[PDB]
Amino acid sequence: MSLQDAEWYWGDISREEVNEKLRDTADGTFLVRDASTKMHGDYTLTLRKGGNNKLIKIFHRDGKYGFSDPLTFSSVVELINHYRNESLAQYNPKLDVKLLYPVSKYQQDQVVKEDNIEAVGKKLHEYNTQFQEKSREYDRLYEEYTRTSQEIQMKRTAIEAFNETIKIFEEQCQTQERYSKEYIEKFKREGNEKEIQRIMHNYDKLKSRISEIIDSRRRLEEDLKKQAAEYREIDKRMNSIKPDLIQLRKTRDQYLMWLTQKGVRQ
Amino acid sequence: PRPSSGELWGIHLMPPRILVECLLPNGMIVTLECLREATLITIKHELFKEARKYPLHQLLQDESSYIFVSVTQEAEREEFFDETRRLCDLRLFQPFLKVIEPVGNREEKILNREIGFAIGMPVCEFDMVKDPEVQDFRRNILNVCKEAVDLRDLNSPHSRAMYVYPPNVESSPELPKHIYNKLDKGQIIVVIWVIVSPNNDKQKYTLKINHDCVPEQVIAEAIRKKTRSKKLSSEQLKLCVLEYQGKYILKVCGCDEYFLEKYPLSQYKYIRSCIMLGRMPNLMLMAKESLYSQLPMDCFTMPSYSRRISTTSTKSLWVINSALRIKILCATYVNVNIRDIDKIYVRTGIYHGGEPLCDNVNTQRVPCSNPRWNEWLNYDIYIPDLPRAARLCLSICSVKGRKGAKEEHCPLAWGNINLFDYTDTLVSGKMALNLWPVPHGLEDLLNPIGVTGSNPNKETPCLELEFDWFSSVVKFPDMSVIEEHANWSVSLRENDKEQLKAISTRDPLSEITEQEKDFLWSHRHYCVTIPEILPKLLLSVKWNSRDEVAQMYCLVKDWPPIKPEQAMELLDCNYPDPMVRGFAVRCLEKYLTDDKLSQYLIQLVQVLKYEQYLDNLLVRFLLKKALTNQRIGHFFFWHLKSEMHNKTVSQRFGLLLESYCRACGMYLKHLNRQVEAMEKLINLTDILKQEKKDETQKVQMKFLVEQMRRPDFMDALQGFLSPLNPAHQLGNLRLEECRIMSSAKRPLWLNWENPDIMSELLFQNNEIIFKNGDDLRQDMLTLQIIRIMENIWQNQGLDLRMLPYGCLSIGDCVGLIEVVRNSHTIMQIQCKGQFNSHTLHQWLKDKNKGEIYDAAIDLFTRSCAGYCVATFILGIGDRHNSNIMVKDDGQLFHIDFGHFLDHKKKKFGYKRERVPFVLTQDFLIVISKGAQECTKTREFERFQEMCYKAYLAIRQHANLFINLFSMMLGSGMPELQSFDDIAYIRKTLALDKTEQEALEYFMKQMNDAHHGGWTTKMDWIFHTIKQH
Repeated sequence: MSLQDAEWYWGDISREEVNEKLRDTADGTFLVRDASTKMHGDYTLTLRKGGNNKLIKIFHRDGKYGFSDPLTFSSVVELINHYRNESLAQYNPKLDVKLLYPVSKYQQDQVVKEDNIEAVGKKLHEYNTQFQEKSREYDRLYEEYTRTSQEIQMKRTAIEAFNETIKIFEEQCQTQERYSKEYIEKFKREGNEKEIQRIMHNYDKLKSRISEIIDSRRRLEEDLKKQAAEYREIDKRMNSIKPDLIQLRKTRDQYLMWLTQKGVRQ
Repeated sequence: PRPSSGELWGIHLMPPRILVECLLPNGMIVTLECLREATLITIKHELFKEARKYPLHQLLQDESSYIFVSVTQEAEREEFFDETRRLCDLRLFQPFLKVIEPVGNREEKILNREIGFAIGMPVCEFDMVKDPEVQDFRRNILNVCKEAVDLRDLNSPHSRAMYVYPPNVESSPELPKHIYNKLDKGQIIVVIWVIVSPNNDKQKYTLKINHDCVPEQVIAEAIRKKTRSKKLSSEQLKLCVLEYQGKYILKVCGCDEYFLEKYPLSQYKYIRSCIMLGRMPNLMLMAKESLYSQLPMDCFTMPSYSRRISTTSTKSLWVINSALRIKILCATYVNVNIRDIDKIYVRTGIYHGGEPLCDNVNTQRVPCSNPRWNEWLNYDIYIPDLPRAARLCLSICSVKGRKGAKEEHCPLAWGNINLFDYTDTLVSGKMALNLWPVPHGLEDLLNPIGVTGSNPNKETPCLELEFDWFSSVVKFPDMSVIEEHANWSVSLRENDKEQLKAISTRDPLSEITEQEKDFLWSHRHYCVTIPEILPKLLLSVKWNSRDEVAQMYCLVKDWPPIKPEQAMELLDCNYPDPMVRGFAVRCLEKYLTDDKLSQYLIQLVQVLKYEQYLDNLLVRFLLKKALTNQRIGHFFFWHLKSEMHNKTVSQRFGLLLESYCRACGMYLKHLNRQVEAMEKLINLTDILKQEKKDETQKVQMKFLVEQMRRPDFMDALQGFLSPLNPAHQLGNLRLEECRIMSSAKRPLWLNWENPDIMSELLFQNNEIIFKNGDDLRQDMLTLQIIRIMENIWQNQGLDLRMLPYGCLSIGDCVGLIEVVRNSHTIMQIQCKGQFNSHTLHQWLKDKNKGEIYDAAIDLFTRSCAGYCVATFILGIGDRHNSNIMVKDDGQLFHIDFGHFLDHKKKKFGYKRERVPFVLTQDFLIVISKGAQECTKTREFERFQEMCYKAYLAIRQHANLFINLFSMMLGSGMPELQSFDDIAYIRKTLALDKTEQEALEYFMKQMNDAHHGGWTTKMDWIFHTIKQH
């Protein structure tokens, strides 16, 4: 019946801390906290509605409490339950949702079940240690991911450049063929044999050139294939550790909060 | 990890001689050995000599009939019309050249190659784009180009000079008192220099004039002093002055900064600085004609794509009687570890800005190996209630549920889509969307701040969607239709008036309760009396009801403009509505000075990423300004260019850069010299960081020295404008002063002669650090904020000397940094004192002997106060003796910021506002001039009040800084990703407290961090002066 022992009353936590807690949760989810002004009497109800967190001020005058102007309560606990059962159209007749899921202090703190401040401190040290380590790994992976992404792009652009190059050398061949044929017919008809072979020799040179360029592109295509495989594996490994790294951080943050709580305060 | 973008594919530098394959028009191939620096004129000539020794030689025409074509590293076929370019500068993919007869529109081809070079991308890539929005942008933006170039050449040659050499001025002529009092009864001493023919001797005139004087009056006084001896009739004098007054113009000695406009002299930034610093202004007088003669004629040409031909049941959105329905079909693949993930699903949401318009909707969960849903997702919104800027935001997510009932969700790839396209068409039918990688640091399942549209890279997860059809093209309704509907939707006060006011004075991220929203909305007509409540009124609006939005439209139509400082909020990611943003641009159009636009350019460019469409009012406004003021254009260009590697914006920034380069006039050749300079420096440092990384410094200096002496390097790295400040001309390199710095990324310290004829008076040295390897965007942003802080303080008569040195990001982890001369780290100082607490003060004493000692103390103290306050507010990464510096004249400043806001909370968990810059006893001893008891001196008390004033002044301008940070959320800075990141400065500025509580809080932070010493000359009850 007292405000302090209420499971959904969270004291001096920030807007942001509430955003995290109400993030992606269902309509009707709520909690109450101190106002962001810290005016020692004012509290703020935060209610989940339509994918959005609503801030509802709890107005505290004489001995009473009220959403709206008619101050018709005496404790904050009264008010929350009065809406927790009935509809919220009493506040404002538009889109009443009441108050159905409370974010409770109590399921949170079961996560930390160590008795003494020393047990907590020690596990905080382990978790923090694991976290800075696994942060470092994930940062390292992201740099590799980024470098690998860039190189794959360079290589794609280089393959296009090969394609254009090969086309041009293939055009030279066709050009040489359009022309030379009407000359081979004539250098034979006029006795010259060495001049014929100089034509053939330039054609052989062009042909082998095109073949080296085509192989070079072939090799780059192969490297592109390999690196494309590395890239997806780098992506898999980041997808694997992301959610674990997030969880671990929240666990570390939880022990740290727990330590704070069972330490001296001022 | 060794691929290279140097002089050839796979090779940073060509060897001194190289074999080049030449493809003749008769089919023959000639291999020619070429000098790597030979021009195409030489090579062509050598080729056609050699080609005589090959068969079918008679089919070849005069060599003059031909040019070279080849493939570039951007895989373009480039025709080399400028045959003076060097082989090593061609950016060949491979060493070959093809001989062709030049065809086509030569001048257009040449200009498109110059544009392509400037922007880092061939403009032919644009011609291939199928997207109607893209081609429409390219054509339609040309109107802004024509309007600018016309407006430029109108009042020639003066209107052209104003474009090239805009006045560098403060935003008001009003002098703060600490500035005015440094004058001599409102008058300044100025030195006017003239270069006299025929020996170009320098003659000096020292004048004493009102700070008020317009340049023409300064010239008038100069004429008076010059014709002092040659005494005449006063009427002929007054008329002599009158006739020749407008025959000259004034220039800052040492840099390309002119006074072409009738602002009062003290309003010019150089002059205002000279007053503040007690420095002699040195100006150079020259004939108007000798400037107007330099000025290039800028001609704008309509491009080809503006000369091409591009090939009934239209239902109002509002008469579509259905709920919103979207179908998720299938996705090509995800990259997950099948052993680590239980299922995948697609998450979706319909958004207006960052706010969901209804609840998010997930598809069902399916196996990793088979991403297929075939699911109609139903959204709690009526199609006619869809606001104009509504977007679908989605992601493919993995889910793992291996511990208890707890599960872990991870986004794998995300995508956003406009529900209406740029023509107001409601999307319908099938769509395939290539998704994007999740940004580092982002943990939310959706990424609504992210850009809209398909990933151009098509080797990525591809999601097939389908939107509903209504057997007709559906369009958002006309403004006439909306306006009419508002009318038919609409058919104690002293407390209320004073409460609205109170709501309006709160910062942009201030919590607004549901009560306050309903209150705002219900008094919406009264809100026009306090026009700056508009942002809060807008956020009270229910954007999922057409009824409310229609009414909100009728209000912003007639809304009185509000100050730029507040209108900019309406351009961040929380206000996507095209009417709302139009209003914002209209405010900028009427009230934003060129000076403030330059000051906030970084942010204004960034919010372009938030725009739904390529064509919008904001981009037309920015491009216009960029094309009518070259100092804006320069930084406009460089901020866009520096991001061209980021595929999320390279299309939009590329199209925008194309139209800028097409109309910017001759300055495109200056920008092309800058880009080629930067490209050479990138290549040189790439070699040092890659090939030569396991080599000593001495060997690396040898290589650097020989490289910079090459003709192709000399050509490109001499005689261009500094990208940090294009008023600074970079002349000849001073090779003996150039060096590779010791740090790991291998920065280059470069030094250029200043070819300004009066460089001895100002900037004899132009020194820059080029750095390839670090992301410099956070330093650039932090230095910018410091600059704005300093400017706020100055304007309030608070002289806290900051040092926001130049830092410019010019591409992907590459940038320029201004060199601050005569400056040393604290560590270096203690290392040249063995050192006690007093070493710093002693260092300072020796550098400022005698009468100038007090000046150094004062300057140290003021600069110290500015950085103490700025770092506290911004949460700069903790200071130490290596990132804090002092000049010989005692000015203190900070470097290497690279960490801010609540970055540390996210890493260590500790919920605290640090005091980054803790003043140790070393510093206290300086401020107190060596006193035994430093905190009890009058000087320390003076230093304190400086801090208090500085702090409150930034707090009073909280809107500006919150808005500036808010405009950066979409930037790609891990530290600046959500509004929750900006919460940190709301804390340090104590914005949810009263001003007096805020100052109390600041004093408490300093005390906690310094372990005592920070006292109040106020009583604790009324904060009224209790002493002296």
